[PDB]
Amino acid sequence: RPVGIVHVKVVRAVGLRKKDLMGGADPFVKIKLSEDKIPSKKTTVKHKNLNPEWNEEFKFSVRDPQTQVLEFSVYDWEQVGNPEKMGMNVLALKEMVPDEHKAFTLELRKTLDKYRGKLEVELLYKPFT
Ligand SMILES: [Ca+2]
Ligand SMILES: [Ca+2]
Ligand SMILES: [Cl-]
Ligand SMILES: [Zn+2]
Repeated sequence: RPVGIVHVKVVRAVGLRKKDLMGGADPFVKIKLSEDKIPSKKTTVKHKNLNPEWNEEFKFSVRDPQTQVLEFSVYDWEQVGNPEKMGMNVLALKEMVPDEHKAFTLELRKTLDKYRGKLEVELLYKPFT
């Protein structure tokens, strides 16, 4: 049974790597909560943009907050074929207090180097009682 909901705002990314022949990249972000079988969330694609701003908000059913971890994956949408990874990071749900607007800045890495940019996110945890 779920014990709370976390509110994730994907704010912006800064300093992404060029991944297209021209235009930079077409970034979007995939957000997955660990220990879960729900479809991951994806932001809008920000075509031809190496400093995209989304300010996009998602929410996730928390089952246990010291265990579960948020996975943020930044991909470059392709006109042909599948999007190509641009970097990822994780963020632990133990890193917050309920009812407080907490921001973070995650560095993008190949897996959990060459500066791959930053992803700014905000989290707000709210439990039931
Ligand atoms: Ca590309
Ligand atoms: Ca692309
Ligand atoms: Cl679009
Ligand atoms: Zn589009």
